[PDB]
Parts: sequence; C-alpha cells; structure tokens
Amino acid sequence: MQSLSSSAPTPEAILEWLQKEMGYRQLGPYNGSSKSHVPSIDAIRKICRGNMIPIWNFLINRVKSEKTVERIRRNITVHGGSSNALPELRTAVQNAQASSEHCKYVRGLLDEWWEQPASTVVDWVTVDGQSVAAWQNHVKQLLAFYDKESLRT
Amino acid sequence: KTWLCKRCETMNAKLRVLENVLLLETYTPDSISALHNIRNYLVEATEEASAAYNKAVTRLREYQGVDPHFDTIARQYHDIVKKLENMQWTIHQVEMDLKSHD
Amino acid sequence: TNLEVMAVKEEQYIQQYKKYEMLLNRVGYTPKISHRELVEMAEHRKELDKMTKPVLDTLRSYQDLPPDKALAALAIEDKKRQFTAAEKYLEEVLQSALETNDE
Amino acid sequence: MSSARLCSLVAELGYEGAGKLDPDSFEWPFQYDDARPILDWICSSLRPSNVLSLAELSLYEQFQRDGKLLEGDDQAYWPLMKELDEMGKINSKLSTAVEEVTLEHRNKREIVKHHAKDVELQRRVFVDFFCNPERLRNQVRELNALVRARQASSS
Repeated sequence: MQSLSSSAPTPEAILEWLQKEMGYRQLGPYNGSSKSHVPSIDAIRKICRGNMIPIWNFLINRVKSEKTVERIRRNITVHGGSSNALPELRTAVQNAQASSEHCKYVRGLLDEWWEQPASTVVDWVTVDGQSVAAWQNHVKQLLAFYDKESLRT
Repeated sequence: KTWLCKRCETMNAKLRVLENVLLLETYTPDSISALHNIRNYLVEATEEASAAYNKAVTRLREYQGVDPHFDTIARQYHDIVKKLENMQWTIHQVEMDLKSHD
Repeated sequence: TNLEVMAVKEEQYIQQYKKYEMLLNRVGYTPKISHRELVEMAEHRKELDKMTKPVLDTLRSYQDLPPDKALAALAIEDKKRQFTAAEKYLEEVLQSALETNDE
Repeated sequence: MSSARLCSLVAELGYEGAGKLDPDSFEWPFQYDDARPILDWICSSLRPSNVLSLAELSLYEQFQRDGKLLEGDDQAYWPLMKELDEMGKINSKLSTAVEEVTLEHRNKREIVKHHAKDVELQRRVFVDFFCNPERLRNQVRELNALVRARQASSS
C-alpha cells in the first residue's frame, strides 16, 4: 500500500469490479455459471442495497478518506513533498569540514537562485509551472484581467 | 566522541532531508541549460581568440611580408627594434588571446 | 533509553543517506561541478572582461609600433569589437534563455 | 427517531449540542416521522452519507490539501567544548538554515504575486481614471509592462 505506489491501486483497480461480483459470488462459484445465485440478488431494492451497500456506503465516506490518504501515500513515495520548498581532536577537526560543508550547503541552498525559490516555491516546476509557461506571462494575470474590465470602463 | 557525533548525523541528516528534495525539483529542469548558457558564451570568446591568434599569426604573416622589406638596411634598423616592439606588442595582444580561450 | 532510542532514531537518519543517493549522486556531482566552474568562471569572467582595459592601457605603452607597421592597429581594434559585442548584449538574450528556465 | 433524523442528517457531532434542546424545540417533524415507510426508504439510502457531516466530507477533502499543500501554521525554530561550541552553534544555524527555508514556504509562492500587484496596482491608479477612449493603446502597455515585471521576477 504505502510502501509501493504501484501496489496500492491494483486491489483498488479491480475493486469496483470486485465489490459488485462479491455480491455476484455469494452462493455461486461464478455468477453466470450458478443458477443458485440469481434468486439471492433482487433486481430492485436488493438486500445488498439494503445492508451491504449502505455498510459499504458507510465505508465509502471513510474509504474515500483512507483512499485520499492512499493517493497521498502513493504520491509521496514517487515524489516526496515536505513543506513545499588524538582521534577525538580529529573528530573536532572533522566537524570543521562538516562546518565548512553546511556553509557550502547554506550557500548551496541559494547558489542556483535566492530570488526564485524564496519568491516562488514552483515557478516552472511541473505543478502549474507549465501553466504560467502556457500563458503569456503568469497565471496571476487572470486575477489581473477581471479588474481590467473595470479598468477599461 | 560518541555523543558529540551522531548528533553530527542529526545535523547532516537535517542537512540532507531538505537539500536532496529541494534541489532535485529545482536544478534538474534547468541543470543542463545552466552550464550551456555560459558555454555558448565561453565558445564565442574561444573562437574569437582563435582568429586572434590568426590575426597574431597575420602579424607574424605580415612579418613574412616585412621580410622583403627586412633586407633593406634602412628600414631593417627600424624593423629590428620594431620587431622587438612587435615581440613586446604580442604579449598584451596575446594575453587578450590566451585567457579568451579559457 | 530515549537517548539510545535517539541513537536508534539516528540509525533511521543514517539510511536516508542510503535512500537519497540514487538522486543525490545526480545532485552531488552535476550541480556541484556546474556551479563550481561558473563560480570560478564568475571571477574568471570578471577577469575576462577586464584585461581589455589594462591592455587598452598597455596598448598605449606599445602604441609606437602600429603606426610604424603597414597595418597593426586594425587587427587589435576589430577583435576587441567582437569582444565588445560579447558584452554588448550583456546577457539580455541570455536572460530570455534564463527566462525559459525560470518560467 | 425519524423526526430527529432529518435534523441528524445535517451533522452528528454538532447535533448533540442542540440535540438535547431540539425535541422540545421542534414538534412538526414528528408528523412526517409517523410516516415511517416512506421516509425510511429515502433516508436509508441517504443515511450512510448523512451520518457523515457536511463539514466532515470537506475534512476528508482537505486531507488531500494537507499533504504537500499545507496552508496551516508552520513551525520555525575544553577541546571538546570547542567541538561542543561548534556543534552548539552549527546545529542552531543549520536548524535556522532548514527553518528559514521553511519559515518562507508559507509565504514563498505569494511574493511574486505580492510585488507584481504592488507594481500592478500602482499603474492601475491613474489608468482607472481615464481609460474609456483608448483601450487598444492600453492593452499594448500591459504587454510590455509585465516584460519589466518578468525581468524583476527572474532577477
């Protein structure tokens, strides 16, 4: 489920087929093959729609909740997103290069840019980044047009 | 040393947990173009200096044209100090041409 | 045992070194080699554009030769103009190239 | 029973607050309560969803919003002595370094929106006065005005 993104939806992908044929399997090895099944289910106002589906419908309100996390559980693994964007003396010395290293990392935090990431988590990265690229300048401009109608008047 | 470090690892892990995720989404769409847009500026200065050796070689080439003049003693006495000047004239022109490749 | 658990909580952090490397080797090498040369190029480009001016000063020191030669002043003049053309646009097109990377 | 059910369908956790005073508060739902078979059928299909509050279904929707798009509040916090002092000062700075980048992400994205409107509204001040006759002239300006803006955003 959470461990593998591809593992989680495969039970779900068959589930919409499964859930109805779970109703089609009761008292029959296969729905078409067994004559015993077709009396058990009712064409209208069936018993499964009476208790099992409402219990499932009760579940759906929580299933869609856990699926919502399950989609997140799948999404986190494929793409991780968190909050947007003598020897003892040597170990003390080793910390100095370690101290030298984070300042490079601190510098490496803004070396590519300090104006773009700080002023924009996502400007050209996949989510909405192509959208500003698709439009002339930036997706904010639509928030700038509706008052242009008031500007021209 | 056991307590002083592996709090070392606490820092380095915090030094990694955001570093890997933040950089990956940022540089990768722009990493290949990041070097190139200087490389195109690097090669244009490089090719200009290559012709600039050629122009310097042209100054060596015109010295081959100075050789028919160099036989005449009157301008040769001028030429030899001018060739000494030309020798010196190369360096400031060459130091233009040397680092422009770089 | 919390400190030992914190130590156990350290042999959870010592393995995202072993989770991120498949992207970190892409992160640790290419951005670093790219940035370091440009930073070295930053001082180097600052020295690249500059020595023209001392050479303009040094060309005055050797100004005697070009008039004496049949033609020596034109050769240095035109190559500087192409160099001047290099800083003439002054990354304005490169900004547009940088614009495509930025958005 | 079914009289309170239509009052119960709107929400369940918030219901008990009024649920005690409700049966005294209302009497008219008892009339369609008496018609159990008709009301039960429509309720029975709907009661799985109605037990869930209308706010609660939004709570499951914002669970998707919580992950990777969380707008809620964000938190931003002798020789071996020298290594202790080094570890002491570096971890705070490195925490600061990782907290400052998280201190910003709440307002990171909006900054380009912030400085753009500050440019945008400033021009809008005088154009709002007289723009009726010349709009095609004006629509030319907004094309290259953002050219300056995108230069600032890229810089």
